[PDB]
Amino acid sequence: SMEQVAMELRLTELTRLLRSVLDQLQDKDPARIFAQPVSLKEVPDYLDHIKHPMDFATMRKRLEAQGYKNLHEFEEDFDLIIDNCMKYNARDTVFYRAAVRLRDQGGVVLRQARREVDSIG
Repeated sequence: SMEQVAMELRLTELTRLLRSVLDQLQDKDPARIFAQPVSLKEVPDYLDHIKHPMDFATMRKRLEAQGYKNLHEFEEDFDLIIDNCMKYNARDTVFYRAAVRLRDQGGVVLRQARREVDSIG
């Protein structure tokens, strides 16, 4: 149907906007602390602590399969990145501090993205 195509074009355009949001968020992580999944070889107990691991590469795989239906879903995954880190790592660690900084900086980007998704439909 023509409606299914129009829907798919909106999904595609949202994917376009989310890809740019993702690139901007990731730039707020120049150390690359959040680039890849936490290694279960190197942190063998990780899943006893963290039930839903997340990282920028796993987000990007989902993104490219057009797996985010709305901004809310994408923000849920960004928030897991930050929130998982702030639970597993103590306040006085480079990891925790990197998450705080990503959260604070990411907020700006996400605030305008919500306006753009509402604005462009």
